[PDB]
Amino acid sequence: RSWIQKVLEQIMDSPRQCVTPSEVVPVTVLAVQRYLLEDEPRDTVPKPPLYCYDVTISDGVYQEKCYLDPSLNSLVYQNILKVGIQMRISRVSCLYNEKRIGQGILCIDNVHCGETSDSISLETPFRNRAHQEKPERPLRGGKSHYLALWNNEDPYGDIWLTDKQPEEHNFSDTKIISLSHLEMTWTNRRNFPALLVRILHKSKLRYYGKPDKKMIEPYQTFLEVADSSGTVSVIMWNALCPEWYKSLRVGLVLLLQDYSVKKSYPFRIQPVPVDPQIKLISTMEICLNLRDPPTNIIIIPEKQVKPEWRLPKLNHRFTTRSELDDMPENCICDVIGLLVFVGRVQRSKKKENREDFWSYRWIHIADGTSEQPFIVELFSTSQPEIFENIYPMAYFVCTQLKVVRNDNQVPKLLYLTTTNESGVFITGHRGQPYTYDAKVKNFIQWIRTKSDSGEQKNMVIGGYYPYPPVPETFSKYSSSIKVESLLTAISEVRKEIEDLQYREQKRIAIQGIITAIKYIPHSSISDRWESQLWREKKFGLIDHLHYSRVYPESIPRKFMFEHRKFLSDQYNSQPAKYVPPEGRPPKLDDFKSARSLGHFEVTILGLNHEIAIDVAFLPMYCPEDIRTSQIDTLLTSMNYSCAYPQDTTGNDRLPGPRAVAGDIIKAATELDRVHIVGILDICNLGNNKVEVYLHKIYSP
Amino acid sequence: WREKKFGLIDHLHYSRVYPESIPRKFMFEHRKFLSDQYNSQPAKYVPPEGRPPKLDDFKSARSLGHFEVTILGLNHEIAIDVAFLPMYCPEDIRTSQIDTLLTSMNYSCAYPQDTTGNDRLPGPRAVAGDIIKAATELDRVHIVGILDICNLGNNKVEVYLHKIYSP
Amino acid sequence: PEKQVKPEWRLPKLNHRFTTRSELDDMPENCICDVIGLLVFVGRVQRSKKKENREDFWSYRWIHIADGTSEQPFIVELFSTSQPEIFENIYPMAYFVCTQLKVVRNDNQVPKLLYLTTTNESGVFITGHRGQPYTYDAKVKNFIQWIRTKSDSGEQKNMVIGGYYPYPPVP
DNA sequence: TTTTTTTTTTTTTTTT
Repeated sequence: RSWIQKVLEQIMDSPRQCVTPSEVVPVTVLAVQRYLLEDEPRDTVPKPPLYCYDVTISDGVYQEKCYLDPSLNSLVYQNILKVGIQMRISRVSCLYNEKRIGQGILCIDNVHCGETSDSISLETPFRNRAHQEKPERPLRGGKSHYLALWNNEDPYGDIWLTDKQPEEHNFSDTKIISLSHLEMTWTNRRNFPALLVRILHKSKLRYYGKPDKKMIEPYQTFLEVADSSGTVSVIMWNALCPEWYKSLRVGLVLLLQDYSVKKSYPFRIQPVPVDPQIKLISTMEICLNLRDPPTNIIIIPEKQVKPEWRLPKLNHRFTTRSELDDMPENCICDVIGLLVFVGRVQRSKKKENREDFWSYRWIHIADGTSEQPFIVELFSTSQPEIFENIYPMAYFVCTQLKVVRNDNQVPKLLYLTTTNESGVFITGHRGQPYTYDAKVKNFIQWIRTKSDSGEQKNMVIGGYYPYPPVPETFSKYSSSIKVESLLTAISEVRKEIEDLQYREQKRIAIQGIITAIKYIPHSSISDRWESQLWREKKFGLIDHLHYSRVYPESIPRKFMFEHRKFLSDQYNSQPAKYVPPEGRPPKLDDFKSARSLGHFEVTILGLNHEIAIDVAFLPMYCPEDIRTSQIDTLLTSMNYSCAYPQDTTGNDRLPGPRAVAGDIIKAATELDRVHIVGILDICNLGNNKVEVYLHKIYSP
Repeated sequence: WREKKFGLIDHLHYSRVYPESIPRKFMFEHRKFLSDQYNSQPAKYVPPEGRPPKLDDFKSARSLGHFEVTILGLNHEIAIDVAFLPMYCPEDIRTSQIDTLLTSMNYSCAYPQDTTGNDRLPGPRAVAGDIIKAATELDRVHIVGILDICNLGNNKVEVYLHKIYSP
Repeated sequence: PEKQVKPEWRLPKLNHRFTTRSELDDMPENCICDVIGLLVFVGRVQRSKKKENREDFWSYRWIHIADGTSEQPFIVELFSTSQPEIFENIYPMAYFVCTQLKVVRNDNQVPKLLYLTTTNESGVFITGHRGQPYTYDAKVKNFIQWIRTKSDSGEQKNMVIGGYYPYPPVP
């Protein structure tokens, strides 16, 4: 028999009772689906976690979906409870979903997540066939739905339908009034007639679901649509995004018929159209709510489009690196280029809610117009299939990129960022979606010229990439940070490390003195230096923090199209559901390191000589940068270009890695008893793998 | 019940049968009194004409009594005491015009009419025993109860069980 | 009060590890147990100096509790359990019940030593006729049955009180 | 005592 069935029979007739199971045999996790925790008593002092998770264990005989007790949510937060792990259940309890007629829900009250399972069989049947239903929904609570395991803007599950194709509708007997006319007469007329518009901007999803509120699929997406008489902001309400979101895209002629015109929202701004001729309507807004007969939205095909209507054409503000160099800040633009680098999918905490996160990742889009790549801060645009599976050597096109500039720092910062109404599309060979635009044709011409010339731009994927480089002087660094939180204590650092969540990144500043720096030939005369101060105070340290370890996934690795899937999966966000690995995968140490140096280990003794720490120094600058003076100092972590070397062909005479390592060690030795201000980078790679890499050493 | 009767987080008590919820045989003489008892609340006051009889001195139209059914929650945390007011008569049980003894309506959906003599089936005492037995059968069976809630003015709200769907 | 006790709380029931002399003969040392028997001897209330403070003392006295399960009596080292009314006024021919008795054993000596000792959380209760506080336990019922059998058989166990009784015998 | 941010809302009259 199966441990699942044994436990179920053991605790089936004692609902909501904590019962240690008779026998504990490891079970295999196969999925972790997240959803909102609702219908629980929030009066409790430890406010219930905002979200709860369902774990789909398997026992070799049957696989059953379990509801993890929210008290254990920290395990999923730190990615300890992965997919395909050998967890052992120490406590179990039953629970009946009164909103449904089914069986008990095995509740995992206590667990001991272990190691990976060598036998991950997804062919096992489901003990409770209700669990194996086509629409994958949460165990508890009416018509509940699942959210993306990490962020709230990524569509996830099966409710997100993608089967809305154009339909031929005859417009005879239809009025299709102009948007300006509607703006004039939306406060008097009763039956708002039809509208023929074209989507010009599609924005990310917005999850406004709150606990203990009678809300069903609380999603809203903002669409800007334009006709021959202006443009308006169209908003899709809950229960409509699931059916239409994955299908609606920019450039689709829609026929909205039964809508609701409201006064518009003052806390949300309407993006300016690419073509200024389009008159902007700001006093009006169109709300699309799900209706009984699904006719409120119709995707009119292009073939039916008549020039007589003169519908506005989807334009684009495509920009090239050279042009971007001359564009003021906050000047929206579009970028088409070749992905020559992709970074980890890091996460940041929303400033509004402490339990929500943004998923972002840095990518160096590049073109033939300049020698520097577009640095784009790619936040999730509710396009997980493209965002998660993005790889170098791909023609990438984003839609709405706000320009961000900072000239105070000596390394002038010029990186683009994705806006709310942005979009991501991967292009293939000649411009697939945007061939007509001349800039796309020029980019394709450059691609062909490079291909026939035998030149290939260097490619990288993943790694430790703290793009924003701290300024050259601590005063300028602190000009933005508050005085009370500017610095921390070497002792308090431990809590900072222990507070981060999956891929949450943090930057802290610590006051101390470099005591001993050691060089670790990383890839496959003096490498260690010790300070007399260290030899004296090493025996009187209260707590010597040891975080000078570099993980294999923090080393950027040169991309290889053949191992594309493996390389991508080694740096994406943790998948929600297990998927068996094709054949055997290679070793993450089997790929060449895009870096060009070995990592050092820096020991810092606090100003009071009581506490110490061991950070790891991971410079990303090549010796050519040293020779041409593209680095503020040898103790920094980035060259000014903030980009990896391209087709390195000039290291024949330049000092080798060992010479640069000796220079770095000597520079560190120059700071013997000097109170320096280190800038550390704390990133938690999940599964209790927190990397603490040094960024900059601000000397007096 | 004896095991989980004391650990209940909440216990609803809606097992009251208000006197105006029992159908009552119509007497032509107290026409206005009965109609005003079973019609919508007047807007303006109208003084009563004499002393009308109490509603509890009129013969009921129901053969059986009424039970107090307790429905424990599936999680053994919340209990509700609904009331049961079966409309069916012994004749219905004799000719089998009731789906089950725990149903509040008969197949005819009409009170006994032009009925002269009913002694074939035991009166409205043994039928109560049969209903109690039917409830006893479902000792620990998960069932679904269809409650018919109706607000009878003031703070009087009636919660009367309609049907007990067995697995 | 017990009357207010509801069975749904499922409060734990006061159990007891009642033991008989024959069973105690097979119990390892430091194995706490409970004893119910008939007091067939009581010794002086001797005193011993606390090892912590030189000016404090322990009040203890040896008693030979006995039952019908064996021919040898429970030798119990009864230290004071903050029950002076019972400890001071203990007499033979009384059904005696202690609560937490640690077993003490010494096999090095030829006269194998097997005597129980009162622990910190121990307790003393004198019982009357049929088990007054602990009637329900089957061992108490067996002890009462033996008492009645002895009474109706005209047999009375010899009784003693006080005297010079250095229990622990030197090897 | 401490403690912040977010959106959600459907519908049968007028003619002068």
